[PDB]
Amino acid sequence: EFDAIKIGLASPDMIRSWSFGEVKKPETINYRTFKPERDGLFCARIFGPVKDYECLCGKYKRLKHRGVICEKCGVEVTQTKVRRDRMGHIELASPVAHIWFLKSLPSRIGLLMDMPLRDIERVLYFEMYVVTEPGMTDLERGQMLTEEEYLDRLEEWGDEFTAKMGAEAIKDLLASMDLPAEAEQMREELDTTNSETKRKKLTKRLKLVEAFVASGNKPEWMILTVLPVLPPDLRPLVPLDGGRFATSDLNDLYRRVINRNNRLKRLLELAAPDIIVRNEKRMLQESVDALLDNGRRGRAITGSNKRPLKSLADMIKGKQGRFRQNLLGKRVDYSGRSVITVGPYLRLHQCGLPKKMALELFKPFIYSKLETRGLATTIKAAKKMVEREEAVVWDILDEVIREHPVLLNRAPTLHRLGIQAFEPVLIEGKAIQLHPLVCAAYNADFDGDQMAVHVPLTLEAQLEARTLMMSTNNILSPASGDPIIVPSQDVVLGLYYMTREKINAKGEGMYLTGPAEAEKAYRTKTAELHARVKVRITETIKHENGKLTTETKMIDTTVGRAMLWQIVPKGLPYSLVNQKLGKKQISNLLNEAYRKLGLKDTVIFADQIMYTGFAYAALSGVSVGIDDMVVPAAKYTEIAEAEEEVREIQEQFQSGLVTAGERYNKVIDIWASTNDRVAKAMMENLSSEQVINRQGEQEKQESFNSIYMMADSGARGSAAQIRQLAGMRGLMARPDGSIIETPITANFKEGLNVLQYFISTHGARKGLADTALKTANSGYLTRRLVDVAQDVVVTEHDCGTLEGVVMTPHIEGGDVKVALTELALGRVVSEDILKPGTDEVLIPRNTLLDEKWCKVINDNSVDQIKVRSVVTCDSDFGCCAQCYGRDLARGHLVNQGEAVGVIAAQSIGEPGTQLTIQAKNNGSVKLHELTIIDEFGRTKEKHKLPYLSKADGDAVAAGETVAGGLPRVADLFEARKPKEPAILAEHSGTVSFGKETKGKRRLIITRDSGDTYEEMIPKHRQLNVFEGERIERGDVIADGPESPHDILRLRGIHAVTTYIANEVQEVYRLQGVKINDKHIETIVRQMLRKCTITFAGDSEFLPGETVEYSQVKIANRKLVEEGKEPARFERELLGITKASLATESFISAASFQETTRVLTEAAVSGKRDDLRGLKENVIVGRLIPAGTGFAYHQDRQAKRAQ
Amino acid sequence: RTTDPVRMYMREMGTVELLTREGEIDIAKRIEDGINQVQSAIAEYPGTIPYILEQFDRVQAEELRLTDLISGFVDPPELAREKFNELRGKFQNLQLAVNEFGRDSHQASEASDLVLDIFREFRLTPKQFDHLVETLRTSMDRVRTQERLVMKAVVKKSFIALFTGNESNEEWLDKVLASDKPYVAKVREQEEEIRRSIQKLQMIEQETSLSVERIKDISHRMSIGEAKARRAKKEMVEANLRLVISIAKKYTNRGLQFLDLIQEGNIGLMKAVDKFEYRRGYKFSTYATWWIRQAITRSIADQARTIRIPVHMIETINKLNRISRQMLQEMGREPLPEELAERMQMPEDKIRKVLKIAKEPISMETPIGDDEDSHLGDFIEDTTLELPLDSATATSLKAATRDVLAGLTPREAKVLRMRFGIDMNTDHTLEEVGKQFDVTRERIRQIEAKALRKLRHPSRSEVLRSFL
Ligand SMILES: [Mg+2]
Ligand SMILES: [Zn+2]
Ligand SMILES: [Zn+2]
Repeated sequence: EFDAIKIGLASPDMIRSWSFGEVKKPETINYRTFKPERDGLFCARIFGPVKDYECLCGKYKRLKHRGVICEKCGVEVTQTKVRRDRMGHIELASPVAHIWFLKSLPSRIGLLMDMPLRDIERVLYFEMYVVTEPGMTDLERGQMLTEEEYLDRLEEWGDEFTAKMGAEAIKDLLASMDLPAEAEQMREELDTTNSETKRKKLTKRLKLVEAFVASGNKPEWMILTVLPVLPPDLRPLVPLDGGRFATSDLNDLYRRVINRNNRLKRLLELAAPDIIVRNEKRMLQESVDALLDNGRRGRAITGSNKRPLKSLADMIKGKQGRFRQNLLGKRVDYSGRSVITVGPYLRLHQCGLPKKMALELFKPFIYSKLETRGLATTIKAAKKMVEREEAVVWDILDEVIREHPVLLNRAPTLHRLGIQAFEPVLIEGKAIQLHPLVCAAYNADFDGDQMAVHVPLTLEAQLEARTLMMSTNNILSPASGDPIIVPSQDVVLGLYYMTREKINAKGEGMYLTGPAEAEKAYRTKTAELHARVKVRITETIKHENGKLTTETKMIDTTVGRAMLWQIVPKGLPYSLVNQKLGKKQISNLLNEAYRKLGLKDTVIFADQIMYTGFAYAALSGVSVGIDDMVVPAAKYTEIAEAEEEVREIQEQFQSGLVTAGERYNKVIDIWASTNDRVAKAMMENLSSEQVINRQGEQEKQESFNSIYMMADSGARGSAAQIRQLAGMRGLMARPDGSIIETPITANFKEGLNVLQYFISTHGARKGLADTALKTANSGYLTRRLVDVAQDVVVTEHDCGTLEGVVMTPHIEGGDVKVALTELALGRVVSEDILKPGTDEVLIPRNTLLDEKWCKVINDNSVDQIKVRSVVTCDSDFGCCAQCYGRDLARGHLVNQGEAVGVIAAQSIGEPGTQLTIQAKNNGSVKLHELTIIDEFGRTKEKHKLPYLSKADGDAVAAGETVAGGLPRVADLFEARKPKEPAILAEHSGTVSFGKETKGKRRLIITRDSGDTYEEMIPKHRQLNVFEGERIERGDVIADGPESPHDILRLRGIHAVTTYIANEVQEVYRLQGVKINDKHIETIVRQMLRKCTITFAGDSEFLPGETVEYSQVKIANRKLVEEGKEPARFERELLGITKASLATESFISAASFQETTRVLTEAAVSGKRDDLRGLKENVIVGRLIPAGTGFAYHQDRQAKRAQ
Repeated sequence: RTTDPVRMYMREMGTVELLTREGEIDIAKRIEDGINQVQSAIAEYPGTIPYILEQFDRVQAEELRLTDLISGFVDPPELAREKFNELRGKFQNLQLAVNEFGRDSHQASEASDLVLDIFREFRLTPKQFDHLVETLRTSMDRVRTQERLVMKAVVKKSFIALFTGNESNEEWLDKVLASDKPYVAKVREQEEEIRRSIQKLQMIEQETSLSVERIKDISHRMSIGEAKARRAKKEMVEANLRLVISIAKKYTNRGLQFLDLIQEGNIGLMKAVDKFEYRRGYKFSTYATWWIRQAITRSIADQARTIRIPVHMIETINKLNRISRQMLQEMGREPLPEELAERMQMPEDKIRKVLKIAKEPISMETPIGDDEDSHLGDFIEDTTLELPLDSATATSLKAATRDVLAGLTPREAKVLRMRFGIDMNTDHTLEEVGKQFDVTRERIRQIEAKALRKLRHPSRSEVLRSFL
């Protein structure tokens, strides 16, 4: 229907064209008949009838008189919904300035008329005159005259000039402006001005003037002479129970405006002193600004409830505004909500749904099927049949939901796994039954959690749920590619208990034909689950090339391991099961099954694994008791020793040998050491036992303690938890950060007294409050990240570029932080991977690195490679499939139309809550910084070189001595300037000292061309470089944190990308969170989209203009095709917020934040939104240009091009 | 330095000193002097006195209101009849000697002067005062427009020289025609339009019989008088602005803001000065307080409610509140409606009707809940919507009616359809349904009865039965 949206100033003619009449009275309704009053705020003659196809008289009342005007009323006989569309207008007695174009800094009126804002307010507030027409007089336009001064120059000239007051004077000044002549004057001054600040002033004013000239808008339209009036149904006055009425504040504001306007007309008719007219005009201006934006101009008007009235701007802006409460988020039909229980009998694609809830949700479908099969003649018969709850109604409901997927959601929805499609199974009850294996995806536990359910209606939605949203499809984490349906808690405990090993168990040493005989022996009580036996195992290997090789052989194992092998699918080695199985082992099993067998086998294997784990956890009988918290006997003696030597050191302190701070520090150190030793002793005591084998010798065996098993299996609990249960709680902190000298020496088994519990609460309250605030901080960060990268959609397949990023293993000392396989898995190479020391091509170009090629790279010991990356992609809009690589949640190459930006933002934002020289290797030494490389050629040590046993190329042996988390992420993504940034080298030249000016110091640099540049360095700066030294561009002058803008400006795009990626991955890796770096690269690409045009060329671009990058790239391509002067640019780095507010579409920017500023800018400029991104299409109800709708939008630009 | 308009308003009104008694008398004397000059200027008009005389002729015949004719008598129908008879006699004497003895003769001038003196001893109602003002204002404005059109057409010095006596005389036209300057060709061409303009002027001058100088002098005198009176009244109100704000303070927090009350009090005070009298010997504050009070109270009663309550019902509510407070103080509990009805001398039903309609509609942003995010407005239903099941039922009913009527004969189904208005814009009664083929009404009735008779057959009526 429509293809674009414009915005711009509204002329009085346009407002009159919108209006269906003029509101002349503040009347709303009659107090007796409750009917609309004529020429009022709710007039039926202006806005339409109150009843459908009726008029206020009652003479024309049926549909026969549609479209006729009641000659004695004027009410058009039509539908009442026209009262939601028909607008009115008020003819203001005096012009009123628009509040948005006056007080939203920068003031458009202010810099169009090149005079300060306070001057304009003084004129508007009726305090100072302005000369509009100077005539044959020395006065100049815009010069202010006081009242007495005004009479002086009136009596000394007369009618030769004109001086006025108020918004009328501003309108006269703005209407007489000759915009082209002003523009020419600004350009001429711009060329001939030598001050850059003045240049910024003039370029702003010239941009605004040229925007006015090109958009066709006129400046005088910023002053309102006709005020539009909203339709009554959007500002309702409706009755409540008991005769009370509910109204909107817009009614009060409009009534105030109308009353003051009518009083102004009355005062202009009955000739009044100028003071009264001036006061009335002030009131009119104040009322209009309050209606448009309450509280901006001054004190906000309050209603009868003593709270500020909320205006149109408040109704379009804010968290509770129309954009965010009703457009980007809505309440929907065919939805339900219930508490969630656990269904251990369900499959991965099934969810338990209550019968009553499904009956309510699927009511129209039941009606349709009852009508189709003939059990109901009409729809009311079906309604009563459903309400009476017959049996055939239940059969119809069974057949309706037979293959109708349903969407389950849990709030908050941090990532896309928070909503999934399941097949419903009707259960008698009131709670939704959820499969355990999906709980980790929902972050759901059964302590009172509630989930929402939604019913897709059309066939497209059902197939999207079945293909994309089905729980069986989403079993890989899109953030890292690891499985998300890994078992936890009782499944892990059962698989651990079944796979443990015991000495001298019943049936030890027996020979078994296979897993079936092991199960038979277990069921007959011949052998225990932990008996060490020999089993004949037939094992099939599927190789990388697909070869299927089966080998049968005798393996030493346990009974439980064979019974678990009974369910393992063919194609996996037995070594994956011939061990005790913790959480990591089961995760490895699932990963291997996915990598070598596929998806269906993985789902079946996971279901069988969780069945078996639950069954044998139930059969184990694992229980927690007070005797399982064994407290080592060494704890009491060690506490006694620590206390005695505390007494000794306190006595020594009384002798004055050491100070108080030293005593505090060493007491803390001894208490930390005592805690560590007590924890170690408790772990050693708890982790082992002594048994008797078949020979009678005492043997050392792993303990079967319940808490030890829980902690070691990874089901729940860690070493620290056991330490507080059975050892020492340790040192706790005073709530300002300081650590109390005395620690807690009692665990939870023995119990604490009053002060120990008080110190515990000190930290408990802080932890709770920190979680509460950090959740909101992470939510705001993820909102910003979603909005900055919402436009990124895979639009092509190959972008035809040669650029790429060079990747190496990360080294932060003498050990690796991440292997090259982890970083290179799922990417596409840019240039051919040549084998080191050889010219052969091991890996060709444009090939995806899967596990096989990763193992190849690991075998051939490649240190550095280079692959395609999103930021280096040169697609005009979005990115291409090759530059993005593998889709982590799917395992293959990313499909066209994938919203990679939203996935990236969710992946980064989801773990926000979890947030807060001796050589060691044998090899050679290389200098660049110091590098130590093994004989294979992999650089495995990177060390700093402050300004050495071995020189360059000298071999070094082992042991030779050559010699705050989430705020940090937010600051990195906002590109915040450090408080004390490191000063960098602007250009490669020789350093020299300069004149030490008072206050702060100056330095000079001499370039290769002999030009000298002066740098302004503060006094309190540690200066590193020395005079006469040629420092390269980007060298550190003063140490400190590096600003991202500086490294982008001086070093390059790859440098800033690497910096941001490394910092973000460091903060996410300290907490042990796995996030792929392509998401960060997408965010960085969205951070690099603008450019300051330096060399203007001739493509219409002012110097110093912040244009957007791909427009320049396209324009440069056309210019090259024309062989005519191209343009040169410098790329800027903008934070996610600033980049979001700087996007081309004004709808998305308005919906994000700062709606008033964005709307004012767009309206003055006359912007045009073409609806290319996700958010605008979401707001206007159209299909998003991503995923299933992508092709549809493509067809649109197939039509617009033709 | 400030953004509140109230403070700027007080700054502006505080720059003028406060007046005393003698200042009030001086300003009132200036107003009366201006009014007297305006009355004297208008009295020098041949059409003014006849209007007053005929108005008195109608009034004395007991056919018109006496108050509408005059409002008072200046003293330095017992008495009005004699004065108006004297005025009529002097008008007859003046008409006898207006032109027979000569316009420049002393008799006419003396008669006009004494007519002015007689008319100065009159206080006319402002209505016909402004009515006579407007006619001469329109005549002067039309003369100005014609003169400016002539000036624009001709464009000089010759017109200025002959403007005193030959502005509209044909001698100016004859001399222009006689002139032979190089630019007189286009002037002669425009002489046709100038002739039309002066012909239009002849009717005005014969209506006035004053040529050009006399009407100009009258207009100048009237303008001077009105300007002087306006200046005096403006000074007087600028003085009393402080009384306005002092009185308007007492009625705040009644739905209207302070500045609006101040402006309404200002309007009421201007009305007060429009009818102030200083001969009574009473100061201005006493008279002005009543008018400021009435303006403020009327504005509050008319503009302080979303749903307007008439003034009389506002008074009823206020008196009910006062009596309720008195009874509450007297017995110690809220007075029940019967007791208030007995006290207020009205039936109980009227008291209840007053009670229910004294409410002020609530806001839709009232915080409903501990968390301020929720509001009342989001818990309001839309009662005008049609339930989807009802729309589906309507569609099914249309389909079933079509199916039932399709099993009926063409003529007969047409009769039913275009009697009940099915699939057509309007409905038809028996007459136009008859006018199709058979104009007789009774056959249409009988065929419709046959329609219903076959339509209640169980073989073809089961489907429509389920819709009840
Ligand atoms: Mg919970
Ligand atoms: Zn009507
Ligand atoms: Zn690409």
